[PDB]
Amino acid sequence: SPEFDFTPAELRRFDGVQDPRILMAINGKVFDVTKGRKFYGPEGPYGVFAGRDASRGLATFCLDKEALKDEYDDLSDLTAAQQETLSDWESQFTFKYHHVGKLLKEGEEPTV
Amino acid sequence: SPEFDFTPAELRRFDGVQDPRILMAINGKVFDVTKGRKFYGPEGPYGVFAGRDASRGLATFCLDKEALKDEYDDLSDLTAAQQETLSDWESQFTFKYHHVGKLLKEGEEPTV
Ligand code: HEM
Ligand code: HEM
Repeated sequence: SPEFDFTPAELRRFDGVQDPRILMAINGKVFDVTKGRKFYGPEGPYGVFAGRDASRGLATFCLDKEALKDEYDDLSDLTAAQQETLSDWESQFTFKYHHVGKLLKEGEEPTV
Repeated sequence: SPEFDFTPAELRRFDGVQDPRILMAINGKVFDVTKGRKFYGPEGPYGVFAGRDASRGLATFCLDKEALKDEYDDLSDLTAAQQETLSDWESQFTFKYHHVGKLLKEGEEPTV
């Protein structure tokens, strides 16, 4: 929590459609990617990640919507390589976008 | 069959490892992608497609290995958009690589 922590269910409405803001989680961190609407908007190539935990899709290079989990995604089955890929993506989003807070894991308590 | 048609089981060994040749199917067409070993070899980024029907992975933009089907993949559940993507990929492989023959669908008889 630099600002506010979210559960996955709480993140869903921030998809650029139900709310003009687009939030997206990568490796436990929620980013404000509203300025990247060309990517994450409803007509964007990566719109499947809007309001979602994008970790598994980014880590495995998979845009298939049916591959996204609805609630909590335990990433413990990712390979070493997929985990390294996920970390690379996290670094890029950290550089480019505002970090809003944590995506809470199941049972994890909020901060601030 | 410009040369030879394959079932998915017959295609498997052409992965650059069990055989130096790498064959790959896209939208029912088998291509010789041996010259693209930098992509499809065992250390390549797209090695998951070597000796496989790559149609679903290319169409849905998904490199996740567990998403590949082992035998015949009925593509009838792809979306209109995924089908258009698959066609785009087919055009590119047609331009770049040698077309060997058909990937036989289940029950489909060989030609020549
Ligand atoms: C042939 C396949 C792909 C190609 C050639 C490609 C190419 C690109 C290019 C050129 C950019 C930069 C866009 C720009 O700055 O205008 C980009 C950004 C990006 N790509 Fe792709 N991509 C592909 C597939 C994928 C897949 C499968 C994923 C995720 C599962 C993905 C996720 C992303 C993300 C998250 C960005 C960052 C956009 C941002 O700056 O926030 N891409 N890609
Ligand atoms: C951020 C994600 C991605 C980026 C930036 C990206 C970028 C690229 C680039 C730059 C090339 C040309 C390589 C060269 O000519 O040296 C390429 C080729 C290719 N990409 Fe990706 N890619 C991404 C993800 C994917 C995914 C998810 C798939 C498939 C599911 C994919 C499939 C392919 C294929 C089949 C080629 C053709 C190689 C050939 O010429 O046979 N890519 N990509």
